Amino acid sequence: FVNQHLCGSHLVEALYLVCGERGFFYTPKA
Amino acid sequence: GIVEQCCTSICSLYQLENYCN
Repeated sequence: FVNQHLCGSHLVEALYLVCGERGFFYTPKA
Repeated sequence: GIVEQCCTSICSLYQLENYCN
């Protein structure tokens, strides 16, 4: 589910699953 | 940024983990 174009909620969900209890940061404008 | 690397282009686990805390 990681090796594709991930946008919006789809990208956020991937970070959620991959990072787990570590959490993550989402910065659309970086 | 993440959108450029994962949305406009193809993402990878290596790149995703760069955004974990």
